[PDB]
Amino acid sequence: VLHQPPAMSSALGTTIRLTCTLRNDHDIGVYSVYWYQQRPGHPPRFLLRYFSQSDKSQGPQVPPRFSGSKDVARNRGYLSISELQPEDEAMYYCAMGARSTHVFGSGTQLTVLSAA
Repeated sequence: VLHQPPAMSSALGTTIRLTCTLRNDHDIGVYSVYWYQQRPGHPPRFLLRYFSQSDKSQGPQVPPRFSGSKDVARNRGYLSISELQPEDEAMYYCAMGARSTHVFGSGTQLTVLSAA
């Protein structure tokens, strides 16, 4: 139901956009997209919930360089991370539903490269 690419890489200081793709006889225009970061040996950490530019919630202490968006026509939810830092290297999960249920995507492993 939720596709995420297995792995993405980007260099220090850049901006990357992770995609979470509602496949696809459901409408992303009616769901909040939840995003979580997970580092090995640690629990998931809530980053942000994104429904629209006027209906979103940033997680506690998550800097604004983590931001949500959507492409509704493509059934996609996005997590953008600007000014990538070495500690952003982690697993990123999207999730949908409010529970009731919370279905997770398979997660994108993000590698932050020392050099582009």
